[PDB]
Amino acid sequence: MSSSGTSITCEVGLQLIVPDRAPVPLVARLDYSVDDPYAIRAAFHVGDDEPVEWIFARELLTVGIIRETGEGDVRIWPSQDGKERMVNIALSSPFGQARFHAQVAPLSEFLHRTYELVPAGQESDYIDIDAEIAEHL
Amino acid sequence: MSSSGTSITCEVGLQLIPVPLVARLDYSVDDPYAIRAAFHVPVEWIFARELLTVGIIRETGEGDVRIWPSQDGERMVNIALSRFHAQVAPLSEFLHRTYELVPAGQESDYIDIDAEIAEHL
Amino acid sequence: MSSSGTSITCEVGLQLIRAPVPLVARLDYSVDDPYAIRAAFHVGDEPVEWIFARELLTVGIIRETGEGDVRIWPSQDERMVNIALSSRFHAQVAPLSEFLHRTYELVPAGQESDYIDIDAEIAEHL
Repeated sequence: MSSSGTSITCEVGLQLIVPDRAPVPLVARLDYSVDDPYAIRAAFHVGDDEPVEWIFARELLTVGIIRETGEGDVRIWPSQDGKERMVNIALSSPFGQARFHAQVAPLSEFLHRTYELVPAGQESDYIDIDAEIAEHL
Repeated sequence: MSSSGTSITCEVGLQLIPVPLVARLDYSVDDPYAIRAAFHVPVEWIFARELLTVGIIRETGEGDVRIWPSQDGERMVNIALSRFHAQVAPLSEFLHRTYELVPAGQESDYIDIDAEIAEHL
Repeated sequence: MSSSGTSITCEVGLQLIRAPVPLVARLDYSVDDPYAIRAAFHVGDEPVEWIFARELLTVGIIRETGEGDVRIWPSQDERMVNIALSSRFHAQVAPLSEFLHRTYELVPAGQESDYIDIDAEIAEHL
């Protein structure tokens, strides 16, 4: 039963794949907080850029490494690069989907660490604590 | 507010960021993950109960909804569908009542009952 | 405990509610994505796939509910279910209900966690 404050962060190498253009490398900051136990925040930025932050369900990324899935405008699916296992994340927009491309190992490792803090199915405990703090604040 | 054992409803003072307005929140065990809010200037928003519980403590969001806390010296909650401003005390009390009917993590039982009803129509 | 590959599919008659236009939708559920249901259909316009929470459909057959853009609610005609994404489908409950029952037989409501744990475990060994 981890402390109410616990949180983890890492950085992951990514590529922005654009239809009629070459790939653009970029680093994404992933983080997970036990106070928001169903979520993963991801801050993407290109080169010397201030980030834009996406927030989505942790389970969507766990499932998306294994099979094509999605929620609303987010869409995640796996892929191969010969032997190398990849995961693809896309934001849907009428103005054309943009697409991220990353290797599985680092995302998997990060997710494994999040599950060590809060195992799948025990998120409730942390929701209860959040509710309890609010009920005294 | 008022509780029936099956459904709960309350009214909460809000501001559209300022213009004051009253919102009607309600929760029903037959939709155990959801909270419905109804505004006036009527329009109904429906979102995950957990999103509001988490949003009182820290910035979070789902799709177009974004919820985050703030200070007025008084603890506030901000909801912003792609900007509402309200006191935490009333929302917290309402959420506590919903958790008394259906504790976090036991929503499944009520989903099972909804499925059981449907299998016979 | 069903195996990691288990999946079910069915076809369901639908109407897009102008004049009503009949169309067939392909629903499928996979234990690897235990909270989700996929919906795929076409008119004429190449196919399009929607993905939503299983529980949203189970709840929507009983009462008005929604998540983000999706909105599901029941109605009378024969018992009907109405689904309405934004940027209106009309179907009988019997077939959806039977399909949802089959999905709960594979993965009961509340045991999705086990299948998430397997998905994590596979990734961890890739």
